[PDB]
Amino acid sequence: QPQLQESGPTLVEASETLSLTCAVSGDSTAACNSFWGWVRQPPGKGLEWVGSLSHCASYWNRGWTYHNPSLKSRLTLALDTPKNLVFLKLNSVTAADTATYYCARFGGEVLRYTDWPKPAWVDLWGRGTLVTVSSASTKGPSVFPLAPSSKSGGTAALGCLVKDYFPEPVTVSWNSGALTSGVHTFPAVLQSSGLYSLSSVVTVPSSSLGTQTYICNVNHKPSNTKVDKRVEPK
Amino acid sequence: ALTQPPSASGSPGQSITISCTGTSNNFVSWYQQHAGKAPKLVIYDVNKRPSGVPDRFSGSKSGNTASLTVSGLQTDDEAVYYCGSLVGNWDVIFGGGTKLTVLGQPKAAPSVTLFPPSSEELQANKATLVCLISDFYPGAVTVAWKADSSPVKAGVETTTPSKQSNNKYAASSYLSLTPEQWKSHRSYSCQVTHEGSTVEKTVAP
Repeated sequence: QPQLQESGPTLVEASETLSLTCAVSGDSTAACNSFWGWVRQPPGKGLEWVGSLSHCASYWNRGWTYHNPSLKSRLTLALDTPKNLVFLKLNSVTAADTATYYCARFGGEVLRYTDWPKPAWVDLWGRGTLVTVSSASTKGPSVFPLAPSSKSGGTAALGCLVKDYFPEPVTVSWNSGALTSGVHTFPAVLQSSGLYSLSSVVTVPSSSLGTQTYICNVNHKPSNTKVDKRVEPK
Repeated sequence: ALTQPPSASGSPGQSITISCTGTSNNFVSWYQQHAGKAPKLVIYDVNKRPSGVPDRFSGSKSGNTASLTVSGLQTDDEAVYYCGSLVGNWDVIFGGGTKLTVLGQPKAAPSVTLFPPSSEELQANKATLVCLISDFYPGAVTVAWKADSSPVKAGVETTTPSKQSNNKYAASSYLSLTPEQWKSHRSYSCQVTHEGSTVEKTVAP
């Protein structure tokens, strides 16, 4: 079956231009049955239409191009039909433009229509490419303790907040791997600052707090940094 | 706009219907999106299935509400489902998505731990409240923050629920404050809603 494959940079600095290419296989971008374009999805959020186009003209134009009205001022779409390529260019990006970008083929009332073609749904999707918009440089984390109270029915939650690092990933262990039961390390969030943060938590017996040391071991290989942060009761 | 419930659930073998309000024409579609994957079209033109989409999926419409029904839920039907529509002359819009859980264990209410800013972070002239949510199922929650009794929306980041080692779910939410605003209120609260009921924790400077 046909396939759509996105390519292009996956890290773009704020205020710069985000450009992607989609290579279409198994269908013809010159044909008049579909529109070709893009949908995007910020991590953890919903789908947002970007736009689409066709080079199949009526007698009063040279084709059709439809844009999300909120993106129009920054957006340029194109086709190179001999090469079967679709293009996206989005100027002046900010944190709000971090997203998985999907190449998309649209169907609807396209081949035959009244007044204008109506590409209404996406009947073929690319695998998507996550483009991060951040002007950050590589930077090791700032690690802060999430201290338990000395006194949840006999258990104590404690953790570490791993702030403001770039790029991903960090990994976290506890007590150099001697503590694994009840550990959870959360997914990172990319903040509007363009830096990542995450936390790791472990639940332990409250009776242990006076006798057992708890240390979170944070590793950030991109900056060649390790931080061992002692987490003490308040 | 198109409005969908944030989540839904049913057991294997059962039928379930999820809705999308605000549809104004027959240019209605539905998409299935598995975790970490691209969406896939499962219904177009209200009730048509692309080749290969199982006949257990069906679409309908009543007034301005479109619905997707899955008849005989299977574990691999667990996904986020989006509705889409043409609107205006030629625009495309999507609903916000419904996370459909196929129930494979008992429902379980969340535990919540709220950490105030650490002394070390405060000494670095910053402040983050950290709300850690654990041991819940299905893996769908909403988080709301309050300063004293008033809602706070600015400075909030919340993760998508993540599976724990014990196969229940966890999530995290962060409220970023200045040390000044942290000290200017008598308390802050993190309220977690799960299956229509809440658990709320409060901390005081």
